[PDB]
Amino acid sequence: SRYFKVTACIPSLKRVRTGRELQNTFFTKLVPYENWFTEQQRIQKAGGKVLSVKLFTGVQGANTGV
Amino acid sequence: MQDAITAVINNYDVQGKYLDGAALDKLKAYFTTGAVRVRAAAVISSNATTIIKEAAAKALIYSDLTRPGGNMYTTRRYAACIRDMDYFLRYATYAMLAGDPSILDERVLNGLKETYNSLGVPIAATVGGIQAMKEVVGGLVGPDAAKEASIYFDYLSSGLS
Amino acid sequence: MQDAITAVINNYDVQGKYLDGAALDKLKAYFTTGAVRVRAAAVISSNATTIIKEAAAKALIYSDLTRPGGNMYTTRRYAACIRDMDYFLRYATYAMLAGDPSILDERVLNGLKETYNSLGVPIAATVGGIQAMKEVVGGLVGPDAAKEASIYFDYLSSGLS
Amino acid sequence: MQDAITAVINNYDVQGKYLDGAALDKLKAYFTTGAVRVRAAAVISSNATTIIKEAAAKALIYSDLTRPGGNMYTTRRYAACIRDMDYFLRYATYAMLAGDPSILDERVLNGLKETYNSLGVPIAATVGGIQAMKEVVGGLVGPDAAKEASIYFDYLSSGLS
Amino acid sequence: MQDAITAVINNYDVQGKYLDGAALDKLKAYFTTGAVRVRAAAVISSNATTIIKEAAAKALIYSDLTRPGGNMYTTRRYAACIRDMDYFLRYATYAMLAGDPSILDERVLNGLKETYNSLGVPIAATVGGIQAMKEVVGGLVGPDAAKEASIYFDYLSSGLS
Amino acid sequence: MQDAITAVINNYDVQGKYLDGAALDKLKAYFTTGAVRVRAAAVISSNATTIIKEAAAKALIYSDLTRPGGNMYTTRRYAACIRDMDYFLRYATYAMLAGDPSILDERVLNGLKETYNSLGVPIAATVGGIQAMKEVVGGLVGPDAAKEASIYFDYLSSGLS
Amino acid sequence: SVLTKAIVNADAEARYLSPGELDRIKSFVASGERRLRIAQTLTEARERIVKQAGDQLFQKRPDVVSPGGNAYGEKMTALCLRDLDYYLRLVTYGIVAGDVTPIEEIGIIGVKEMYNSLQTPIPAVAEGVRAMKNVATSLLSGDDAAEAGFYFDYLVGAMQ
Amino acid sequence: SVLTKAIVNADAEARYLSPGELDRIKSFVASGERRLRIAQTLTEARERIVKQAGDQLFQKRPDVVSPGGNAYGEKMTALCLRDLDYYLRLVTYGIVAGDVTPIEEIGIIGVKEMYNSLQTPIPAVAEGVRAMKNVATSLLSGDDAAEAGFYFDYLVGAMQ
Amino acid sequence: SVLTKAIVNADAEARYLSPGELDRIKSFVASGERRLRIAQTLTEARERIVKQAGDQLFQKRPDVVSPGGNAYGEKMTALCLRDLDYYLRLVTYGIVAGDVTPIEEIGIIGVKEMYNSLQTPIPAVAEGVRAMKNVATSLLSGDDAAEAGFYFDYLVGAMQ
Amino acid sequence: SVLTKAIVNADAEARYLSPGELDRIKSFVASGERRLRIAQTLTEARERIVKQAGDQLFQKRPDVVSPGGNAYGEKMTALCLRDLDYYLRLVTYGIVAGDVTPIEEIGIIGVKEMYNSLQTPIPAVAEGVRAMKNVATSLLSGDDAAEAGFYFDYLVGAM
Amino acid sequence: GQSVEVGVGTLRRQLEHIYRIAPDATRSEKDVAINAIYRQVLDVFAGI
Ligand SMILES: *[C@H](C)[C@H]1/C(=C/c2[nH]c(/C=C3N=C(/C=C4\NC(=O)C(CC)=C4C)C(C)=C\3CCC(=O)O)c(CCC(=O)O)c2C)NC(=O)[C@@H]1C
Ligand SMILES: *[C@H](C)[C@H]1/C(=C/c2[nH]c(/C=C3N=C(/C=C4\NC(=O)C(CC)=C4C)C(C)=C\3CCC(=O)O)c(CCC(=O)O)c2C)NC(=O)[C@@H]1C
Ligand SMILES: *[C@H](C)[C@H]1/C(=C/c2[nH]c(/C=C3N=C(/C=C4\NC(=O)C(CC)=C4C)C(C)=C\3CCC(=O)O)c(CCC(=O)O)c2C)NC(=O)[C@@H]1C
Ligand SMILES: *[C@H](C)[C@H]1/C(=C/c2[nH]c(/C=C3N=C(/C=C4\NC(=O)C(CC)=C4C)C(C)=C\3CCC(=O)O)c(CCC(=O)O)c2C)NC(=O)[C@@H]1C
Ligand SMILES: *[C@H](C)[C@H]1/C(=C/c2[nH]c(/C=C3N=C(/C=C4\NC(=O)C(CC)=C4C)C(C)=C\3CCC(=O)O)c(CCC(=O)O)c2C)NC(=O)[C@@H]1C
Ligand SMILES: *[C@H](C)[C@H]1/C(=C/c2[nH]c(/C=C3N=C(/C=C4\NC(=O)C(CC)=C4C)C(C)=C\3CCC(=O)O)c(CCC(=O)O)c2C)NC(=O)[C@@H]1C
Ligand SMILES: *[C@H](C)[C@H]1/C(=C/c2[nH]c(/C=C3N=C(/C=C4\NC(=O)C(CC)=C4C)C(C)=C\3CCC(=O)O)c(CCC(=O)O)c2C)NC(=O)[C@@H]1C
Ligand SMILES: *[C@H](C)[C@H]1/C(=C/c2[nH]c(/C=C3N=C(/C=C4\NC(=O)C(CC)=C4C)C(C)=C\3CCC(=O)O)c(CCC(=O)O)c2C)NC(=O)[C@@H]1C
Ligand SMILES: *[C@H](C)[C@H]1/C(=C/c2[nH]c(/C=C3N=C(/C=C4\NC(=O)C(CC)=C4C)C(C)=C\3CCC(=O)O)c(CCC(=O)O)c2C)NC(=O)[C@@H]1C
Repeated sequence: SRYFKVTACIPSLKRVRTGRELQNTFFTKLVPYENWFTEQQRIQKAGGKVLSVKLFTGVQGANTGV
Repeated sequence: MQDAITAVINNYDVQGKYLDGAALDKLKAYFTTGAVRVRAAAVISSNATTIIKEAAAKALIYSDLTRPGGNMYTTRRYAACIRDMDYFLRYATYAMLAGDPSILDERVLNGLKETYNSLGVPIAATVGGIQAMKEVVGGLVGPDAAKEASIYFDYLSSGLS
Repeated sequence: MQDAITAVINNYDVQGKYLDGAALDKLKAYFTTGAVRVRAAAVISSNATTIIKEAAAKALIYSDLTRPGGNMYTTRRYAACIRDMDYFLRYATYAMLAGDPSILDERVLNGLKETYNSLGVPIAATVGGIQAMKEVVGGLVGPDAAKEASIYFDYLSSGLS
Repeated sequence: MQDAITAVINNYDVQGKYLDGAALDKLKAYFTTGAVRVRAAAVISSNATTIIKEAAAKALIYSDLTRPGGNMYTTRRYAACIRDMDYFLRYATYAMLAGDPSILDERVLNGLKETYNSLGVPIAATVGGIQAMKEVVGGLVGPDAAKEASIYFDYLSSGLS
Repeated sequence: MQDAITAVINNYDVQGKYLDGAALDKLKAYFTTGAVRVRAAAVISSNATTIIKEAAAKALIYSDLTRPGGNMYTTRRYAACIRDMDYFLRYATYAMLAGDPSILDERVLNGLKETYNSLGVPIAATVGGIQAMKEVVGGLVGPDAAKEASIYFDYLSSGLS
Repeated sequence: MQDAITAVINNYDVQGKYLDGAALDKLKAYFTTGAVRVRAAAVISSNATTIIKEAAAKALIYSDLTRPGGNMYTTRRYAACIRDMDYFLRYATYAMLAGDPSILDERVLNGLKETYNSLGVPIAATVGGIQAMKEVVGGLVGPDAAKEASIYFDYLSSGLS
Repeated sequence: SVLTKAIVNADAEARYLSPGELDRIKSFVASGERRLRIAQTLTEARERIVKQAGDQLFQKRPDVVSPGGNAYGEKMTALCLRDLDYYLRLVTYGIVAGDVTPIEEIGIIGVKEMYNSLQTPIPAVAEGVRAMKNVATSLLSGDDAAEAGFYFDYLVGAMQ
Repeated sequence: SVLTKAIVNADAEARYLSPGELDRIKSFVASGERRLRIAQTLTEARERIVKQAGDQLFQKRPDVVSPGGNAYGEKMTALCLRDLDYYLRLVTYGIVAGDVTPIEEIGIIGVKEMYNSLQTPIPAVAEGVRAMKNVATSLLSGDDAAEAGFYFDYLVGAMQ
Repeated sequence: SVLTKAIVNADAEARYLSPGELDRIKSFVASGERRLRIAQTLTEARERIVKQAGDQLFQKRPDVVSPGGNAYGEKMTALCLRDLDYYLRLVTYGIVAGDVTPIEEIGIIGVKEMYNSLQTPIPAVAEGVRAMKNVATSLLSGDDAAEAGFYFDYLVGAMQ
Repeated sequence: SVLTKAIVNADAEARYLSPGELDRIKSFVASGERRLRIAQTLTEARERIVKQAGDQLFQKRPDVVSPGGNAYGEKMTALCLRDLDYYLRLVTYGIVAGDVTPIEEIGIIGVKEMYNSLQTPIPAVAEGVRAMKNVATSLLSGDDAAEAGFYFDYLVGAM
Repeated sequence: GQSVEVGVGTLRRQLEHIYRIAPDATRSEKDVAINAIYRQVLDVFAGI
């Protein structure tokens, strides 16, 4: 399956949190292609900015094996 | 995101200035436009499916894209493209109500370029589709609304290109 | 991932061409090889533990690596290295059945070099281990199977290096 | 994380050497310092709120930052900044007990620069605040403890800058 | 949840009947009461902290409960009790706006008795607190609003007991 | 959970009484027993695997249970039973250090009977196994420790039955 | 209803109603009496609205009332008209509520699935609702019509 | 703002704006011109409102302006008045927005934490806001005052 | 208590007690007899510690015992002293337990919320505890005082 | 180490170190000097401890050093002794640290897997460690021996 | 009269430990978290 490597930064505008949030704030992650759409939306809704997106696995414009 | 009213407020807040007449005038301008915008939004929501259909017919379909080896070939890709078209329409409607382009930047425009480049989706074709939607929308909304609607569609197009 | 049969299909699908005799011949070629491959895979699965043991004995153990200050020193690191060896073996077996190198690229090969460089794992030693596994595997599978098995092992080695 | 005792152990382990008198001396040195450190830590914990208050008064407040258009303007941002200050203090206290700067690198220092740059938080001002906290802490802990405390504060400052 | 307007609608929907004048009259009745209710709700929200304080002073505090061996003894338990009081107030305000007791049944009343019995919280004391809040609320809201407010408070009390 | 020291404290706290000599004597009693308990716990941890083995040999194995159609027949079930045995041992050790049976009630005892009845695990056989573990443990810990250890084992047995 | 929606948002946030939310409630209660009249008008004209809309729909879509089509035959045509009547009743409920929620629970959730099992074409149903809107608009005064239009538009949007 | 709130709810639901939501937007745009005037009035009277409210607060709470108290001394008293001014500016922003959201982001989130570090008493701050409300109410017409009151009340509720 | 804390950490890890953990338990049981005496001393001097600390607190904070202040009046002053007594009892419990957990459950969780409803200033309460520490320290021997100080410091840290 | 463990628990809770935790740190620093001596003793006697333990193990298990057995042959026997030496070094590290964590990372995680690939019998490795404990105990004073025993026992438990 | 452990009680709190994986964290730290993930999702209450 196609996989996405995503780097994004998210700010906590609603509430101040005592516990360390640094992992949540800046998170380079591998996302399944199917999941990424929803994940991208979630980052946008948070007001976080997605710094970089790359397709880690799979071939672009492949009809099958996707 | 921001709206026109909040945008004025935010600019004043960073200055620390109390709201002034010049600021008030901008707010007043928005308030008059508001009623028109609400009517336009309702029109778009009701005709959304058709708007997408017409726009696709104008640009996307009966083309190399739909033919094998084209980006929108296969049902899965076709469905994806029309889903994206719907997104653009919904967000443009939101922007029109808001009176501010910022929401487009915050939600639609951010990260889309990178996604599309990895996917190999063709930007110019997408832009073409957006422009087509604009034309269809312009008709339905009418004169009062079309000018307002057009700017947000153009904003999306400029961002992508 | 992709397999030989699907690879042929995919190539035809992008062309939009119906399957033709030339394509059929490639598929037919695969089908004859298939029976041999299945036998080889069963041999490898049964002897997997031993294959790894022999290969480690040939290259990894009794070396500076295992001695203190070496990358495979400490139980944790030793265990990691043999786990990696198992991965390579399992994936090579999968590739041999599939008749396609793509799975190796999609799962094993992608990002491995970078991971290893950050970790400070020595690539050349790893490659040596893969080559050792190949030699052991070649014996067990027998000559006809060995040629097929060897290409996937070599593919892994080339990717890492 | 790592501590002074474990750091010595780890250095010996990579060499494979058994612990020797020279190593023992370093460990012994730490053990004498330990009692002082514990006392200092208790002082800091009790006076933590005040330390932050004093440091903010020295650098952060009555400044452009707090004024509209400044990074620490608005209650939300003000609260965030003092939360960050508390983090630095708590981690420095942990480091002082540990006798090792590693924990600062592993938790606080890693990714902070990048986070701050995206946020638009000013690093130099933050560093200023850390230095201010150091000065306040130095007083409370007393001279012997102050030297030990200072190095960790300086380490944080250098990392951020 | 349900509100008065929706309750009328739902009754008609099960009958399948179109809305009729008698139904309209009930809706009209609600609409007149509405303005009063909105004013009352704003009063309660602003004075919520004080309302709770006064009610606690009237019943809960200076009592065996707060004394050691009492349910509200210890900070944790004290805080829990005032949190519960706040819940009751917020939900009663919601019910007053809605004009329907159903939300109280759906959220607050359901399972509360069982929870309290397991916890060993005393129901009668809780009821006493609710009644006290009602009295304080009655004053602030004023007489016309008080009658409406009282019924929801009484509903909560009856449910718990 | 609770421990002996905290149990004394809690009894005094509900009374609101400051700690008194009689209370102190109970605490002092615990402190003397403490050293023995720590030694016993270390013995049990080291010999845990063997304790389970011996107890199983005494009761569980060479029995109808292990024979086909028995609850402990099949590897999966056998493994489950020895896992449960380990749980009981670990918790009993915790209880012995604590000097209080409460942890057993909170973690092990709660809902176990019901779980076992649904599963069809035989309670009496399990109890037998616990008693067997007790006997083995008694030997290793030595007499003074054994009395203390026995009470917690008996507590588990009584709870299950 | 408006009020239910506001309360629900507040409960999610675990806060008392915001001033803005309160203001909307105030506006709604003032509007209600006008809304009641709009609903009453449509109820009285219900029978004719349905009849006129049906005819328009059948003219716009000959296929639906054709041997192949789902609507074809007396039984089927009656059911199609009954459906139009149902949607009109829902719209009236919506106007009094001031929100689509009442409409939504009864009519718009699972609608696609229901019609797909029936094999009724969803677009044709939408056209029928559009037709009903036009008839209803004519009887209503302009401002009243705009209010009614929003609810009608929602239905058309939902069934799409 | 009202509009921002509506859009955000729609986006979460991933739907176009509901008719009810659209209606509230319509009401808001009509109200806006009145709202602008209310805001303008308070801006002009800003300096006096702050001054009068300050005096009232100090009379109600002698302690705050006492050697122990935080407000005591010229520098400190100025800062207390500056804070009151800040809150008034926020309230004006709120009235034009028609929602507390603008107010909330700038002033009400983390307010407790900020004041606790400062050691300023939160209840006294609330009293100051209450005082400002009373002054503002007097200058405003009754209906205008009610609108303004809601925003003032929210602030008082937030700082509690 | 120390033992409870150790067990809890082990259970989270799902392991038998570590040697290091066992060693800490051993140290604690040896320390206990000394700890018991320290606690006994404070209990005997309890009445005077509270009285002296109260006076110091009132000198430090005139405001609390002033008509505005919460502590003002005989009833209120008694309650303030009762609170100080409560905290002292908790500290004694802590010393015997060897951990703050007993103290923490009874006194430090929800303390902010309780005092905020009461409107008692949290910093003043902290000062009272500090005052009690100083009195207690004087009666205790130096080493004993250090042990007691840690528990006193924790309380001050918890509530500020 | 003790200190690392305490800090880690505090960081998870996001709190400053508890008094109880601080007390444990104090106890540890006092103990450390004694601990250093215990470690030093074992280091000096290392060579003999390993040798004596090895002999005991070989007497206990003739099979391992037999033509069939893994340990058989000089090369293999040396490797078995080297392993015993490794474990002793780990134990000394543990004593100075006051915690098993240093031991655990280097020696106890993945140990099963490593030995299973080697085919070395684990239930005899454990015996070797037990043997080393007995030798070490004799050289150590009683109280010192008890401290050392705990670490030795942990190793035996871990396998 | 009631005791500290009466309502919610002490135990449930303090048997919850937030776990965050850190890149530089030592293996044993990391594994403990990993084990807990398995523990909660797959209900492996042995906990390994
Ligand atoms: C024939 C059985 C029915 C029918 C067909 C019909 N299709 C279109 C238009 C398109 N159909 C497709 C379909 C595909 N493209 C793909 O890549 C795949 C997967 C391999 C499929 C199945 C596409 C993409 C189009 C768009 C136009 C194009 O050819 O590029 C039409 C015309 C569309 C219109 O609305 O005018 C029609 C009529 N329709 C029926 O009624 C038949 C039952
Ligand atoms: C249609 C006009 C064009 C087209 C569309 C197309 N898109 C994808 C895949 C994705 N599109 C997006 C877009 C968005 N992400 C967001 O966050 C937003 C804002 C709400 C948008 C608009 C994303 C994330 C993806 C990837 C994930 C997913 O599939 O949902 C495809 C599929 C590409 C592929 O085959 O791999 C297609 C076809 N492509 C065209 O050619 C048209 C010009
Ligand atoms: C007056 C009603 C009360 C009072 C106020 C007071 N405030 C300060 C100091 C500050 N207050 C603020 C407040 C804000 N900054 C913001 O961004 C916002 C939201 C828009 C607010 C409300 C800040 C940042 C400061 C710090 C100083 C600075 O800004 O430069 C003081 C000074 C006290 C001190 O110790 O410094 C005072 C006295 N005090 C009272 O007792 C009154 C009830
Ligand atoms: C105070 C001296 C300066 C300041 C601070 C400030 N920080 C933020 C936001 C964040 N700060 C952090 C930092 C950390 N989180 C961690 O876990 C750690 C390590 C333990 C650190 C150091 C993070 C992650 C955030 C983002 C989300 C959050 O609230 O934690 C802000 C707010 C930025 C915003 O606009 O939201 C501020 C103001 N800024 C200054 O002006 C001071 C110089
Ligand atoms: C023979 C190849 C090897 C060997 C066997 C051996 N087994 C035992 C004891 C038991 N073995 C089992 C096994 C099973 N129970 C099941 O349900 C299944 C799957 C269906 C199996 C495989 C059990 C349960 C026991 C315990 C006794 C009982 O049946 O109740 C022993 C005896 C050991 C003892 O002390 O109990 C032995 C010797 N051991 C070897 O050395 C051979 C290589
Ligand atoms: C061994 C002496 C006896 C035995 C054990 C046995 N247990 C199971 C299955 C389960 N046992 C439990 C027990 C617990 N779960 C908990 O959460 C707790 C307390 C916190 C306990 C003690 C549970 C829940 C199960 C089911 C799922 C699981 O095993 O994780 C079995 C197997 C039953 C099955 O069908 O899977 C066995 C064999 N049974 C005997 O006959 C011995 C006397
Ligand atoms: C003294 C330093 C400060 C002070 C004290 C004060 N307290 C109250 C009222 C209460 N105090 C408590 C506190 C506790 N209950 C507990 O369970 C514990 C821990 C064991 C504590 C510390 C409670 C519950 C009350 C409520 C009344 C009651 O006990 O029934 C008051 C009066 C309350 C009022 O005026 O409303 C006072 C004055 N106040 C200060 O300002 C001093 C600095
Ligand atoms: C002696 C008690 C037993 C025994 C020994 C034995 N060991 C090996 C081989 C290896 N031992 C290790 C183990 C470690 N490496 C580490 O880093 C650590 C932690 C510090 C340990 C414990 C390793 C890596 C090897 C592999 C070879 C090498 O050292 O490079 C052998 C040889 C293996 C073989 O089968 O040829 C032997 C014989 N064997 C027994 O039977 C005794 C019970
Ligand atoms: C105060 C008037 C009285 C009082 C209350 C009290 N309650 C608890 C604990 C709980 N109370 C609830 C109740 C609710 N949960 C809900 O969802 C609702 C409906 C919105 C209610 C009212 C629950 C579930 C708990 C337990 C969970 C929790 O505390 O978060 C306590 C303390 C019990 C404890 O051990 O913490 C108390 C004291 N008791 C009195 O003495 C007053 C008469």
